[PDB]
Amino acid sequence: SSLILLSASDLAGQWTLQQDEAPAICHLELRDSEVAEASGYDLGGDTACLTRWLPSEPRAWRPTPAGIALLERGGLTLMLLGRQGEGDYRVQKGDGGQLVLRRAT
Amino acid sequence: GRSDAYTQVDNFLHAYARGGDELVNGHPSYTVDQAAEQILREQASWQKAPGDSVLTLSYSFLTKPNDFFNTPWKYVSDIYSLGKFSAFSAQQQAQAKLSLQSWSDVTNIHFVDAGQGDQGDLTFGNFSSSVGGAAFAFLPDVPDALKGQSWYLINSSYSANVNPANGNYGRQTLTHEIGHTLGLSHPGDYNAGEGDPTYADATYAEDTRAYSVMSYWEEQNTGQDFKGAYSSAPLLDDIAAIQKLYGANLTTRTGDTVYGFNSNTERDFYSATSSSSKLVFSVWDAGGNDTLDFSGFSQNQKINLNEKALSDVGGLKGNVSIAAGVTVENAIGGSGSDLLIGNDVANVLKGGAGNDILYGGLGADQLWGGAGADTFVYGDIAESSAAAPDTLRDFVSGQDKIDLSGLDAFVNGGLVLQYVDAFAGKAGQAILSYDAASKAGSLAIDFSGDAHADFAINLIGQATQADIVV
Ligand SMILES: [Ca+2]
Ligand SMILES: [Ca+2]
Ligand SMILES: [Ca+2]
Ligand SMILES: [Ca+2]
Ligand SMILES: [Ca+2]
Ligand SMILES: [Ca+2]
Ligand SMILES: [Ca+2]
Ligand SMILES: [Ca+2]
Ligand SMILES: [Zn+2]
Repeated sequence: SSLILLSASDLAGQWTLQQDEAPAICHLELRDSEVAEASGYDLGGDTACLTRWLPSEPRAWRPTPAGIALLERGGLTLMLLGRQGEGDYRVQKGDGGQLVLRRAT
Repeated sequence: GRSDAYTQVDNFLHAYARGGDELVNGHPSYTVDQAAEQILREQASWQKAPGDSVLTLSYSFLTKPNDFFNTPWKYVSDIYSLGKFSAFSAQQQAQAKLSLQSWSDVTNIHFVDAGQGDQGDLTFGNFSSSVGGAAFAFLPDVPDALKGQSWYLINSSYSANVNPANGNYGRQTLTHEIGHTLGLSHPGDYNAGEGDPTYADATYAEDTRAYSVMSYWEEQNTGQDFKGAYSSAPLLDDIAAIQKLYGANLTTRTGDTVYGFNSNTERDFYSATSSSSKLVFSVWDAGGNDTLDFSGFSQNQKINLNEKALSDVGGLKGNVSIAAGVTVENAIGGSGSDLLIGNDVANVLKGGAGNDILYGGLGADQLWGGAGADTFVYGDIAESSAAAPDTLRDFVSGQDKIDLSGLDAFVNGGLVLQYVDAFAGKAGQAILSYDAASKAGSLAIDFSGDAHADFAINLIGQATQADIVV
């Protein structure tokens, strides 16, 4: 058996990435428009906000069989958020925290 | 002290470590063999027919629903309907054959084309009503009514299986499900759509698709990155697992094989066709003088020729590997600044353009730096003994460097070299020779101090004292 690899259109929309239940949060926009250089799709919204957790600002993303990957211009993964459940992706922080990606509203 | 060049070599030789006693990503770390045993835990397998020296399995593409599809509930409790049935398209059939072939290439199995219908030991078909995932298959320990079957989801909401192709998810899905029909399980206990399994549910750290196409987890979980591509053929642990069941195929690619650019493998997944090719493969080769040709990429690459080692090729991370028991002899870098690490046998390493770092390792290696300022690294005198010295085939004084900085004698023993015309029983004495006529030269060193050279490097091109780093 194999996992369903969701399409960019299946996940496109407004999402928020925040640290646990803490105030630290960033508003993101996952688009389904292709970005050739990164072998992915456009990541819009407040991506600059992400530099609070990443070494550089990602402007692309792509679905993975069990998650969502935020990418640097060349296509390498800067952050992989694993699917915990429908519309719930997470990654453990370097220290001990957790970043949670959920749809907006 | 150790140069940056030496450190780069040492660091990559220890990259992607696995099998240690400490936990990795909250999981125990397994060796290739441990992973193989784990993947075979259900102990399911096909029995070779009486009179056959090699397991022979036929395959066919269903033309209509079989008994299982018509009444699933009679064979699998959970399933009541699989929706609309559809036969494999021409593209699906062609790709399925390539996946089947990738399995028979590494182990002793002879697949036989049984055409269109339900006569094959293994059968393929499409369904439209998901049962939790993109596809499914049965291990060979199930009743004959289900044995050898693999099913693939196709509907208006999921099209990944419609056009399988080299490097995409549809192609890996074929290889994966076929793996099940042959006897392989997921490396851990989980099933698509059943609960909400995650990498945390894995039994061992290396349960990622950087090591097994049977894995559900991303290669990034273990530090690799294929930029969205998926291995179309069996990976390191898959090869080890399947070979435990039907043995190693010692008839495969016994010629002088080239992988990557200018490949003669006639396998899409082992071949690169442009500077943008995303390569993802694990080399299974049973003999010959072989080469990993990555000359067509411009990115800085890190190539490791040791068995079971992973390499960073064409801009990806840990995307190329060599199966356990395989000996690959040569490597060709690209126009970027590359790190080329040889293995225990005599290797031909060519850096190409860029400032490359070459490390021959044991054996008498033929090293070509190519254009640019190249560095030839030595970490142990045994790597270029007087009895079997390496040969630097295109050395350019003032540009290239012979790096001995990591040698124990220097970093720990504090030995100081004394250039002379002949040894006189003093450790550290070295002889730099060069014949303008033949353009041949050599560096000979007596580390022990017994007046006999115990380290030597042959040269095609002159080297001076300034070209040697200690
Ligand atoms: Ca060969
Ligand atoms: Ca070989
Ligand atoms: Ca060698
Ligand atoms: Ca190069
Ligand atoms: Ca050079
Ligand atoms: Ca070079
Ligand atoms: Ca050597
Ligand atoms: Ca000696
Ligand atoms: Zn499976």
